[PDB]
Amino acid sequence: FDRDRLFSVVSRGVPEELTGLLEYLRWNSKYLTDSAYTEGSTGKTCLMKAVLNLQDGVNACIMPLLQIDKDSGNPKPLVNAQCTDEFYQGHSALHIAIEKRSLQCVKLLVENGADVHLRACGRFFQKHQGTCFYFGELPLSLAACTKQWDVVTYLLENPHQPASLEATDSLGNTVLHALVMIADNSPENSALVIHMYDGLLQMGARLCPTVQLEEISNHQGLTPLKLAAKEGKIEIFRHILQREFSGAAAHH
Repeated sequence: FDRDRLFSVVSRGVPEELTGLLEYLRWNSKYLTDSAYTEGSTGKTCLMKAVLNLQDGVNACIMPLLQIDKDSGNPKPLVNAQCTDEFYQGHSALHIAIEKRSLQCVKLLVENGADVHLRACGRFFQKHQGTCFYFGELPLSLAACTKQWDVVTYLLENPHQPASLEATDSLGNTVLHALVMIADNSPENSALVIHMYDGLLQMGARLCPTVQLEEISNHQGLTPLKLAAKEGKIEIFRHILQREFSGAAAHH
């Protein structure tokens, strides 16, 4: 049951065609995370391939793949495999499910042991000069930047592995810093970014009541307010001030 066959089956989404895979793995002491079953250059797995081929948010090969991986006795769970090349380093199936805008797939991955804090940190995902795909590296931060409120709340609230609002990326950026980084003057985008920022804070009020999320400094010692100023994001800067003063006045 070779890699070519496997990648074909999972791309077409026909789980009946996985019959015999488990037995093959078990007879030959192989796992789906082995180099024989990944694309050499990137470490792309059959699970990543499956999530890349969602249709209406689903791929009926996903749960069977997870189940075969578990039954194969794999000590390095397929669900948490990450890309290995310089460009995609750290990208996981969970990241792809979020990129594909599939809450259903997110839930399936999370219920089956997906690590919600894996960092997509390769060059494609870094802050650099010009147009970036920087979203703060973290599944929560990705879901927030791509404006996926239902994914955000699920990541925060799920009983399996809740994502931490305090988690930071390779820059020391929280989701709040990531949002500042993608703020711009698109009136559409700006409103959505600000409402996401507020919704996260409201969630944090309940989920981590004693933590001042807006006081967390990144690797350059910048809070989201100071970052907004530095990056020239005037609208969110003003919003952050307005929040601070309205919050103090409400408490006073």
